[PDB]
Amino acid sequence: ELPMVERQDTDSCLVYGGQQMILTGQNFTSESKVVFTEKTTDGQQIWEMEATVDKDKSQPNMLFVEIPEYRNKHIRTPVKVNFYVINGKRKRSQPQHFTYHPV
Amino acid sequence: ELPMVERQDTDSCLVYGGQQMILTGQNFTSESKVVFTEKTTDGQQIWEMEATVDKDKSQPNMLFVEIPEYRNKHIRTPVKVNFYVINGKRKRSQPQHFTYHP
Ligand SMILES: N[C@H]1CCOc2ccc(F)cc21
Ligand SMILES: N[C@H]1CCOc2ccc(F)cc21
Repeated sequence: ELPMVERQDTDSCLVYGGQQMILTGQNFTSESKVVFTEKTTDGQQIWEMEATVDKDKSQPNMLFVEIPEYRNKHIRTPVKVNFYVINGKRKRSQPQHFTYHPV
Repeated sequence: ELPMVERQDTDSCLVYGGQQMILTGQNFTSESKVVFTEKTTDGQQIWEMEATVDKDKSQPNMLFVEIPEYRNKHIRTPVKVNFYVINGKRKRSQPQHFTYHP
C-alpha cells in the first residue's frame, strides 16, 4: 500500500534544480507528494522542500517531478540530500538519494 | 515501518574493514541488524556478512556499525557491495552501496 520507488532516472544536478526527474515505482496517485529533505549526521532535519509533480504526465507507476532549487545556491562542494514520495499523512516511501552540485 | 537509511558517513574503505560507519535514518532499534552482501550480475549472492552494531551508542535514528573485513583481502581492483538494515525476520531497508579497496 505504500508508495514505492524502484528507480530514478536522475541522481544529480546543479544547485538551481529546475529539471525533470522520472521515478519508476508503484502506488502513485494524483495526491502523491514528493518531498526533498536533508539531515545532519546526528539526524536533525535542516532542509525540507516539496517538489512539483506533473500530474498530467504521471501514471500509477511513473512520477514526473521537478527537482527543487537547493537550500543554499552558494555551496562550494556537492551536497547529498534525500527525497521520498508520500501518500496521505504517513505512508512514505523509502528515502531516495540525490546530490546537488555547485554552479 | 521499515528501517530507513538516509545517510552514511563512509562510502568506502580498505579490505581490512574495522572502521566505524554511522548510518543516519529512521526506525532503528537495539535489535536492528546490518548485513553486507555481494552478488554476481546474474544475481547469485556470493557474500553475506553481518556487521557488528555498537548498541550502546546507537539511537533510533543513528546506527554505529563496524565495517566488516572483506571476504578476500587479496583483490587487486575495488569491489562494489551492498548493505541493508533489517528489523526482525524480514523488515529491511532498500540496499545501500559500499566499496572495498585493495
Ligand atoms: N495522470 C494521473 C492518472 C494516472 O495515475 C496518476 C498517478 C500519479 C499522478 F500524479 C497522476 C496520475
Ligand atoms: N541504544 C538503544 C536505544 C535507542 O535506540 C537504539 C537504536 C538502535 C540501537 F542499536 C540501539 C538503541
